[PDB]
Amino acid sequence: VMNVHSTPPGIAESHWLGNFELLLLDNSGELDNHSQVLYDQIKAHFGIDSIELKKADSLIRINKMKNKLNKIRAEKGK
Amino acid sequence: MTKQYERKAKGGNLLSAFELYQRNSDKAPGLGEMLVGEWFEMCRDYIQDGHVDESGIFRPDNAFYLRRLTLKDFRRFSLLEIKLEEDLTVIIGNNGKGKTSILYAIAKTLSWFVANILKEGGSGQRLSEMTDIKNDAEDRYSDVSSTFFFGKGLKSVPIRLSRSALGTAERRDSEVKPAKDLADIWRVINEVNTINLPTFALYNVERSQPFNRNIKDNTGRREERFDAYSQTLGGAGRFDHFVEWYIYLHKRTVSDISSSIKELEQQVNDLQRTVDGGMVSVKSLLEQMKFKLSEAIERNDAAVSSRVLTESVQKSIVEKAICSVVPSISNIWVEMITGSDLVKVTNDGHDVTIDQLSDGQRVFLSLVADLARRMVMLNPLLENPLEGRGIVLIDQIELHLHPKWQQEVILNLRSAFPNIQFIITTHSPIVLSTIEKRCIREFEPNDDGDQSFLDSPDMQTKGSENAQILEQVMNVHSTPPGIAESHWLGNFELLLLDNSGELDNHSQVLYDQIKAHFGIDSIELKKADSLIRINKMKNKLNKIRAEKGK
Amino acid sequence: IRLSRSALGTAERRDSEVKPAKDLADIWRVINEVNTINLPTFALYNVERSQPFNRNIKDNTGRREERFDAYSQTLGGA
Ligand SMILES: Nc1ncnc2c1ncn2[C@@H]1O[C@H](COP(=O)(O)OP(=O)(O)O)[C@@H](O)[C@H]1O
Repeated sequence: VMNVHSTPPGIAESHWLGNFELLLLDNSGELDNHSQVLYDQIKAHFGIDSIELKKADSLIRINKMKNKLNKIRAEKGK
Repeated sequence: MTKQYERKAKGGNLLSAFELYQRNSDKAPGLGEMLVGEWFEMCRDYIQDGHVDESGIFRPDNAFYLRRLTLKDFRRFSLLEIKLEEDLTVIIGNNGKGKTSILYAIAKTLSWFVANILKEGGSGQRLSEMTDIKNDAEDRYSDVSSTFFFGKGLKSVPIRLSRSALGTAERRDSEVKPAKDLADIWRVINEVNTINLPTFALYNVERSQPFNRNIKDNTGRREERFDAYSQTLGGAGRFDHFVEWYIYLHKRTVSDISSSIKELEQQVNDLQRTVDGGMVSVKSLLEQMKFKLSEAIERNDAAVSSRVLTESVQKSIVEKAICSVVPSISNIWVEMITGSDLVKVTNDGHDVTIDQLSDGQRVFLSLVADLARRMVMLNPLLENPLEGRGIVLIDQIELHLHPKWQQEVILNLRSAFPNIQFIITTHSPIVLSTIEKRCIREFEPNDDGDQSFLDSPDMQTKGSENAQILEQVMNVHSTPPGIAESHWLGNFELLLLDNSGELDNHSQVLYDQIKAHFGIDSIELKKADSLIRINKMKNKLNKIRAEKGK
Repeated sequence: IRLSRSALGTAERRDSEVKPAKDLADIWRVINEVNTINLPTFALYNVERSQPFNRNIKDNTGRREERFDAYSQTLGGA
């Protein structure tokens, strides 16, 4: 109705969750050095009880899961 | 006497150094010029020292800001204490929980600084004896305390404004001497040699006056340097004074002194040669302009000796400050219409005038313009006068502002005025989303005034969702509890929980009315569908587990 | 009802068609005179409100009990 972003766009910390996703997808759903650095930054800024870390760890767990799936599939698909 | 004073002054203390300078001001001159000059030039350098950081912003070596505020029996507070952030502090809470009282007390504290900067031995405002004293208070008096910080030399500059009620049977006195000392240093150092002075401004909710297009003619008081202290801690900033000052700057830019002193000299050269033979009657009654030539020489040396900025530079600085903070204002200038001079602005490509502005753009414009004018007048020795010291109190920063403008009201203000300590109160989570958690002091919803600390939230508000800040910090539900249709999703969840998961008659009726009200593709219907699918999957898991074994 | 105004310094002026409102208010007022009737309430609350309030109004000239005082400054904004 009001045409306003729920999360402010001018704050660099607001794009961190999306910028995370990409890092985990730019790789193959898996944590690496820079993605771990970004996750540590999200931990330090938002905190443990924050929803942002909840979604970040949900993404981490899921992408670690759709890759064990992919594994059990490409192995049998050759 | 001076033996330990000299050692303490060399250690980085300007109270002892100022005492030495004052004691050596009235001593024998000539031989003692260097001795007193050392103290003067290291007290002045204490105020004027600073560098330009990697961002290109001048940072004073000794920042000035308020550190601690204590309110004893002041209004609804029994004993309240605040630790204020050096750069930005935001006070949030429900209606009638303080906030305005805190800013009011800080303003009454800063009034002593302003008054003693203006006049020798000046006196500031004092707490009211009718409404500032807490009701049902057995002490029957209130006091407010401040702990300003002005660098390593002055780590704490106490002030205590006190006030006793009617027939309190004893009178409490304000200890406001450390403010007098610091402001005496500021004033006398400025008198001997021009120095940058702090700006103390308060912006109450009483800044929404509808503007007057009739401008008092420039009598000569608005371009005086110590007019930025005129009604500065009085609620609304003087926007009429800004309009007069801006029009005066425009006139002095389009006229200048390079094309006025030469014409006066030419007139004198012609008249004197004409009256060379005699008949001085044409010079007796024309001696007024020959004396006004010297009068123009006066009031001009102060413009070059004090290192004050050029009128065009001040106008450009104020224009850049105004356009870069107000989202709608693109350009501001003075135009001559029917002879009279008026200020016109650019709102989204249109060229309306000031009194055609809305209540949201005009109030923000007046705030920013007043602050910029005060900084420009009070900081003539800086390349960017907006990077100067000061304490600015703003009540309800989001006043008359759309949520779109609230996402960028803090960044713009803190980028235009980097070195000013902003102490603001807010009622919106959109403003809080752009502010760090450490900068917020919150009143708990269940607070009767006995609490003695304002604390920061336990969630990082910066960069968070509106709903999260509204729920965890402001403690208001995402859906209005007074609306019946807002509890339909929760009822649907309960109905799906108590049943086996299949849509029975009641759940089907609830789903039908939810779809009818919110819509076919609303978020509520999508949530209902996701719950339906997840309960189907849960039942499938349970069935698989049951079929695996008993 | 139409309220019209021509710009300053324009030779041709535009009139306002306010007769029907006058007729309706004449009905209200004349009927009220003969037999008291309930009258409509028209109020405007602009931004001009929220000014400080001190009890400085003693000789305020006008009589607040008088029924038609409910229309005094009722559309001023405050
Ligand atoms: N002298 C007093 N004694 C007791 N309570 C007072 C006194 N003066 C004001 N209050 C209370 O303190 C509050 C002042 O409101 P205010 O400071 O403007 O809060 P907010 O800015 O959050 O709206 C009100 O709730 C008022 O009832």
